Amino acid sequence: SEPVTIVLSQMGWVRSAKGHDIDAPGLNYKAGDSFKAAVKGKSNQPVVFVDSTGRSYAIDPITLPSARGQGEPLTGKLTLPPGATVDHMLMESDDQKLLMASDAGYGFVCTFNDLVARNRAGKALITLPENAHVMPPVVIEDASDMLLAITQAGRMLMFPVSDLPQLSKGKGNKIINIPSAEAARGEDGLAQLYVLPQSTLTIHVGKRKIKLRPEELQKVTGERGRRGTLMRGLQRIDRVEIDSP
Repeated sequence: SEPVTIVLSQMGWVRSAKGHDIDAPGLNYKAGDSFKAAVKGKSNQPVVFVDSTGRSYAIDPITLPSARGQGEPLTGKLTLPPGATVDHMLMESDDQKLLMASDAGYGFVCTFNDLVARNRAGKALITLPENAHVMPPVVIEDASDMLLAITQAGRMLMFPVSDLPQLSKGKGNKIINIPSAEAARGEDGLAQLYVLPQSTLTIHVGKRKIKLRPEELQKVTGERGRRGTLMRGLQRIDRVEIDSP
């Protein structure tokens, strides 16, 4: 057991660097490639990847190349579905709670252990509806945190993340109501999904700005699976700043 940092590149190449202090964007990349993400942990814990089809895969860091060199392709280690990409990387304690979801507005709470699939083809973790995509997984820091969902149409819904049932896999249960045919057409969908503590969100769309303190977020609180509250002009969000005590 020794501290490691796993570094993922834009082209899907990985390596395991010794220590937690490395300059990951400053590493050597192959021509046309560059930094995407880094996670940290211990050499005796798995690193997990989630692909664009909702499958998860675990790799033992001891099998990965070191910081020197340009890494090695994930396609040499994982059996990805045709056209799938590796979009997300996690390294957490076995029992760490996570929020998994699709942009059709369905999801579930699980633990990191539920993502750990050491076989080459990994595990079907989240089932995606027609033309749906995986949301970025969210590490749940406190069980009493609030889930905040914002749709492509500009509706917002907030409720305690404990309200969302825990599962080990599947489609999940409804987070926010988005009509399924509309989602399959790409006409609406879950655009942003957060787990927040007394947080404030500042959201920009071009030169328009809205600031939502706890007072304002109380106003979009509602029951899980409701359609949420429409905010005029809250479409094509391009900047979000979350200040979370």
